[PDB]
Amino acid sequence: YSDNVIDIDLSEDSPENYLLEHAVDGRMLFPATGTLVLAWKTLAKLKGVEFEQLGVQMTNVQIHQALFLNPGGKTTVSVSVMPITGEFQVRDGESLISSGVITSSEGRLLETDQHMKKGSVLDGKPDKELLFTKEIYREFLLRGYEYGAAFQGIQRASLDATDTDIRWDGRWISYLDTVLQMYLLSKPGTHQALPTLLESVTIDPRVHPAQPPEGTTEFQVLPGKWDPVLQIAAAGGVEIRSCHSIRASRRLNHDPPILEDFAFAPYVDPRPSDRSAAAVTPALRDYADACFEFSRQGMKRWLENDKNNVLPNKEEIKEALAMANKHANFASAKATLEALVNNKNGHRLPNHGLFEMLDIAFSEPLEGDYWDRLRMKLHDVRTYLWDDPIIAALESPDIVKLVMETVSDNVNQQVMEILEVGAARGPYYRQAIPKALEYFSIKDWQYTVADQGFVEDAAEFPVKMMQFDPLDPANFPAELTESCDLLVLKWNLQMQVDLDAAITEFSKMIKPGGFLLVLENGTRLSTFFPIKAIVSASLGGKGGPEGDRAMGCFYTDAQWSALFARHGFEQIMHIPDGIAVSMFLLRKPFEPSVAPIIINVDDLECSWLEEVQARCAELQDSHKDSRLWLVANTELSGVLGFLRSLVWEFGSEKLRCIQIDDATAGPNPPKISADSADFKELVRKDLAYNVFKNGKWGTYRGFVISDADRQKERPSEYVYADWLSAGDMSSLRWFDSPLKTGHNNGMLGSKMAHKLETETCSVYYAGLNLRDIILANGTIQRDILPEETFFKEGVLGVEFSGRNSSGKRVMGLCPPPALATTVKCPVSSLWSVPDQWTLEEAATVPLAYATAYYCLVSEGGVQKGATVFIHAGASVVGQASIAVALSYNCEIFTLTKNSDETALLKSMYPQLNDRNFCSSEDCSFEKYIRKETKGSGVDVVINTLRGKFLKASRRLLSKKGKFVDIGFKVDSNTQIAYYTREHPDLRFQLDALLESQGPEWTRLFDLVQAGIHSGVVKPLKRAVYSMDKIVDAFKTVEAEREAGKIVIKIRDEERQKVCPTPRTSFPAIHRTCFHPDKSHILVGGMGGMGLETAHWMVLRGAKKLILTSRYGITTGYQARKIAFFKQLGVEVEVLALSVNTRKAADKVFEHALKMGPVGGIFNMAMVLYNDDFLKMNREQFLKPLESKITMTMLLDDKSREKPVRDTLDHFVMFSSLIVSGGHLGQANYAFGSTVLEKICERRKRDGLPVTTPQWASIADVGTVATIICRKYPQRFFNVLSVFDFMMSSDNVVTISYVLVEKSMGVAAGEESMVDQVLRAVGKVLGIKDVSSVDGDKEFIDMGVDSLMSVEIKQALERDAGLVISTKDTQLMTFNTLRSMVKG
Ligand SMILES: NC(=O)C1=CN([C@@H]2O[C@H](COP(=O)(O)OP(=O)(O)OC[C@H]3O[C@@H](n4cnc5c(N)ncnc54)[C@H](OP(=O)(O)O)[C@@H]3O)[C@@H](O)[C@H]2O)C=CC1
Ligand SMILES: *P(=O)(O)OCC(C)(C)[C@@H](O)C(=O)NCCC(=O)NCCSC(C)=O
Repeated sequence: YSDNVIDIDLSEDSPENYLLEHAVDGRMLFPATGTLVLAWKTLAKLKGVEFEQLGVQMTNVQIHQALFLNPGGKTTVSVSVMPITGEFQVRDGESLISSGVITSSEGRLLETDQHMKKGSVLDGKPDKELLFTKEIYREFLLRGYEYGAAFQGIQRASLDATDTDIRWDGRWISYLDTVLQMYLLSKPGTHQALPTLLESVTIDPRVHPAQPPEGTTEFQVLPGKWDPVLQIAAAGGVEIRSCHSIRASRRLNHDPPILEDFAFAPYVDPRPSDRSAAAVTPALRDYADACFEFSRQGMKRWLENDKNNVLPNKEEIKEALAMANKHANFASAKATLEALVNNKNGHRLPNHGLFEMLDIAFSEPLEGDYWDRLRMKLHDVRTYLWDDPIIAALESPDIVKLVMETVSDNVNQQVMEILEVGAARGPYYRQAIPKALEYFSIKDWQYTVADQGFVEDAAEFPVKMMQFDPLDPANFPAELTESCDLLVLKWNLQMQVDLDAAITEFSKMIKPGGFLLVLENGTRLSTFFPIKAIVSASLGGKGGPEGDRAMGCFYTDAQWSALFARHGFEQIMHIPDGIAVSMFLLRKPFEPSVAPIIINVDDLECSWLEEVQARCAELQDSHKDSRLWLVANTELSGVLGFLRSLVWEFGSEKLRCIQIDDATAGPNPPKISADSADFKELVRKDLAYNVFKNGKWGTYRGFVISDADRQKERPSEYVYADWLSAGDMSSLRWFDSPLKTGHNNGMLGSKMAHKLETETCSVYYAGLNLRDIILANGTIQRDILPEETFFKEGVLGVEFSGRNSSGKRVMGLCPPPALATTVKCPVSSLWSVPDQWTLEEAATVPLAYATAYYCLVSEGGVQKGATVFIHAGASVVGQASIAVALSYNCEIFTLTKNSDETALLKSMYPQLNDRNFCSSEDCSFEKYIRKETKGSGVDVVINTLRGKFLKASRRLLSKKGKFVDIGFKVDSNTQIAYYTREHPDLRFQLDALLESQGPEWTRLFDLVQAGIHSGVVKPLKRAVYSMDKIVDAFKTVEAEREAGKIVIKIRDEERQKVCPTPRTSFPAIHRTCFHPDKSHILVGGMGGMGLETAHWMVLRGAKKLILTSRYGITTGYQARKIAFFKQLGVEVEVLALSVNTRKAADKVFEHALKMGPVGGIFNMAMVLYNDDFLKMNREQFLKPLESKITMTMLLDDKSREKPVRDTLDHFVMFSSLIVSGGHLGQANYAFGSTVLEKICERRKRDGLPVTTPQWASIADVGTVATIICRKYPQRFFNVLSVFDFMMSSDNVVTISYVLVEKSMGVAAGEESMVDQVLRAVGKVLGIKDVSSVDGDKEFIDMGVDSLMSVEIKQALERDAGLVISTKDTQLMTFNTLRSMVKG
């Protein structure tokens, strides 16, 4: 000698550790079939039998939450099976994780006879007609389902996935999941579907084979079958009937990718159009002038009002006015600058810092204790100068990265040593680290700050503090000699009395081949002086041959150059920010002792491989002064990426580059040839990469693209409303609409059967219904809508009012998205606006009355004089129902929230009296309605309320009475009724009718048309919201705080009645779309990236694909996907040829033009031979070069002639990060990739479309099928998210790579529970740094969805003792979050 507390041991060697091998987007969930084996093992205990000798049949199994497993942890769950009836729970405390009805039995329970099949039907088939375990679980991985070797049961399957071979290893949770995978494998797609309701599961172990013999290694495989007629996935002694799932937002396993623009930047004196030029916008120029005037007059007032003579450096102050007037009221100065500050015209500098401290240094009363007193006030607002547009113009992320990386390319060590002497006055770590150094992956860095004392602001940075006087040479610690590769001198070499002595000592600290970074004032030297004399104590700087220091510290920019040049310093970069400070990157000259060796690389046929190979072999045998110079005087040449890869195996101490771009070379092309003039200048600087482009020497650098630029809005003619993140109403934006191509996305599958006639109408007003709010806020997934909308771009908006193609005014309902600026409305759904309604009023009529007629006349069959009960009389559907019922001469009973709604309805309908209204707050209407109707009941009920109001409404139904239920938020039991066909689902019927537009719709169309003519259909009261307030409008609909219709105003109605709509553009976010009438060539599109991106193009509009591969279809994965595209309605064609000759190119474009005009050319072909450079012969060096040189050039040629030039829209050439960072062994691949990018850059020069993605590592599909160069591989769904941005952008080459960290690895100190949960809860929301976000912003404002709310609530229980409700996690901030744990 409740009913079962079951514990799952997730330990190192526990038998249930395999449950960790079942994840979904990194998170580890408890399988949906684990609640069946838990109820089946609890009924067996209840019946006193072994669980493997009991035959059960679970029905209507539901899953309400998801247990979140955890490595090395114990999770408990309580099952409870009701003895007689058979109702079971899997409760996990007070929260339900699953439910259903388990009912054991003895007779036969299995419906399908698969339990008798013995052998496998997938025998003797070719390998191209079969899917193996590698290919089956590549498809699941793409959708987020990550299964380990334990859950990888399906060992083989057919192309249609009907027949499979399932491994039987004796683990039932694993086995059942491998049978549920059959249902998953039968619904190809790209979204992540989470099972929620298994209608009928039948497990019969009596017919199942026995447990495998102990120690077995060759587990037997049972045949499996999928039955689409009945939706039964049967295998062995298991049968899972109809299952249902819900789309779930895919979560990013890693941190967001780092997008960059691989662009050329000049070294010295960049022009305003160059990327290394200081970002001095006209507004900043005005501020610089504005601050100059305020400083100057404040300088003069200082002189006059200093009657106490308590102003130090007064002689220096006087000199400032002398220079200020030479290089040229106080209240007006404040007025002008204050106007600049207080203005909010969009053109607004990030902050106005220099003025504020100048004001603080001028507004201070001139009394005793001035010098020391004011020193403290400004030292308190020192940050204002540091973060100030005027100063942060030579420290913009572009320039800082250029300095740090260009130094890194030339430093021939593994650790980059930096030294910022004088980090207390002018800090550079706060800019160098977050903007340039944190992105380093191939090279390590070691920052070291130094000043007189402790640098307080450097406490939080990964720098090393050092104590030594910076402004006193001859005492600099001798241990600093040859200690740094880079020496930063931000506002330091101006405060040393003898700068001639200053750098002489500094030049000894730099390593041989090191650099000096110098940032000093060089212009408008009277602007920053008011706040310099009063800080600096010994303002006694001595002059020199270059002149006399301005005031006593500064040297003019042209005189800084003279000093360094005189002392033997080569200017590497001299970016002369023209407003104030100027930059100087200097390196000591290199004097070679052996003649450098130049080798021409121009040839694209690699006729130079042998010469380069021999010299490269002689590198590590010569002087330290021997250098190999690979040169090239052509735009098309892969020297820049080729050298990067050679350095990865030979070191950067002997390899140099020179490339001259002929197209952009200036009037005087550099004549680099052995003993030349220009060449000798390069040898002295000794820069690893020298590129002559746009007329100046420079280098290629990856400039970061801010996260805000990915959502930058640009004008677009056709736009539509969608959500950036599902389930968020605050994420609604306007995207580019596919209607710019003429057609509408989603013409695949069912939508291809109904060939409706459509009219292209220009939307003027769009009405918002409660159907849109229910979809936007995540209350209902987009899968509940008719299946014709599955592939549509959006699902928001149905009704509208605008002008058809002829200029006539119209209104009507169309399949979504009608919340756009152009719609293709079927001609059978278009009414005409009578010439008395404004288009604003017509936007309120169509759906409200179409639903009202459907409910009353079409579904309830209302008759004259019948009684009707309408819920929510104040709603737009409710107001329409009252109007229609009144026209039918009925007795109306309505529910109103408050008295204001009653007042509105009585005024709107004078017929209604107070007797016809009730209260929606409590269920007292049932008594009143039954009494007032004398017990006969109501003939029709239009029901929207739920719970006890729904039951009460049904009980008022007459003997014939009809119940029309149009509520959206149905209960789980009600939803199962819809699935079971027990009840009809009428809440998405207007949507269903509009897709078909059959006899049932035409009845409503005629009804509403007659209603308009007879005066019953009248416009409703409305509130108009501008397009940009779309988010605000949606919230107002959801709140239901006031009665009325909400219509978004797209355009302005013209005074005429038949007039063309003017062409105008709307701000919108990018959304790439492909013309369905054009043919897209995907060269090498049968690979891993090509097949999964071709799917992406199909969803976005493409319907004519030509996939070319060297061999054609050769595997079961390729044959299955091609079959999927063709079934959808795509006109695919696989060509088994290689485009390496003109004839092959002609063939490809003969087939392409046969399908239709060419509208896209992609090249994802790749053959890679990895080996050591010195062990490559020519035949092996040009292996990758065929697909990346011999292919792109031929494709480029055909994309320049007619008719391809005019019709072509996209020209994508996939590249690799090897061109930007280099890699070991793939020297040939680097040469091929670099030439490919130089071809793409040429196209951009001629104005042709071009896009060159540069990926680092792609996870789900590709050659990876983990951490390379400290770079994580991207999930493919994220690749296509940034790929979309790449196409809709102006740059040519974009770099996308995911960084493991910026040092997190081996770095942490969390301890208190009050912080342990924060990182967990912060991680759940996808916030890498919890403290970064606001401590008062509600979680729903961040976009807290469900599953993400479930995890937070479950995480609190698992991590602490808190038990909260999901209703609070969406209104429960970070500050209140931290309070609960402590309590
Ligand atoms: N880790 C990654 O996945 C990365 C990918 N990239 C780029 O992505 C692109 C594709 O990646 P992936 O798809 O994984 O490469 P795969 O090797 O996965 O597939 C490459 C495809 O190229 C096709 N191909 C090769 N040569 C030719 C040719 N001469 N004519 C026609 N087709 C050809 C092959 O078809 P067959 O097999 O029939 O010859 C093969 O299916 C490549 O260009 C690569 O540079 C960039 C960075 C990293
Ligand atoms: P919101 O949309 O309210 O979230 C509802 C959720 C939590 C998703 C719930 O309805 C649900 O279905 N939870 C997940 C069920 C589950 O256990 N799935 C995992 C096993 S199946 C597998 C392939 O993931």
